[PDB]
Amino acid sequence: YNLAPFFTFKCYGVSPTKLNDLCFTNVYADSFVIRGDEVRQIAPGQTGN
Amino acid sequence: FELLHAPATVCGPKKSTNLVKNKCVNFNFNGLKGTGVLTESNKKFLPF
Amino acid sequence: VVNHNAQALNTLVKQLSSKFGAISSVLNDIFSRLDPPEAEVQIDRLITG
Amino acid sequence: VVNHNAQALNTLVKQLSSKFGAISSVLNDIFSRLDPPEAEVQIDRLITG
Repeated sequence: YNLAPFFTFKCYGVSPTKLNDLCFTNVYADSFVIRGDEVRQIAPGQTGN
Repeated sequence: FELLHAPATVCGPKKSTNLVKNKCVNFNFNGLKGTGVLTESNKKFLPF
Repeated sequence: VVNHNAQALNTLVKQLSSKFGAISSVLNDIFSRLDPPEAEVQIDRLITG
Repeated sequence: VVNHNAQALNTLVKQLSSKFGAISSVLNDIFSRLDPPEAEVQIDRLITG
């Protein structure tokens, strides 16, 4: 929550607040850099290059 | 991440209280929340 | 007649495994994973089913 | 008696042309015209109807 002024933190299947209360079997962090307009493309079932 | 219950390598910063048995309590086991009585079980679970 | 009762009860019990379009068939999991607006849509599905 | 049976089946058939609050009564149209997460809600609405 201290990462950048206006970070977009979008959770599917969970809540942003509830992550601290949960146990996760297998966790993977996938890091990349894209254009801002292409950020919305990073979501389940979206269309884009 | 997978929330399907299994051995959980990654967990949130939650302090674990003592384990009380044979009494009606609320319980939170690795994110599994419920209400009931925990008793020593004779079930022959596999170690995994 | 006895059978027609028992099966029915078993069916009822088995219908507790249906997600009914929710993320989970467990109410506690839905409440623990989601904030109140999203949980309401899922608990509504489960309760209606 | 025959009429009742014959009529009831038609009702069932006619209930295949009901949106039940969704955008369309055709599943493929809903899948094509909506995002898969958004489409699944309408599809489950049709399924429960």
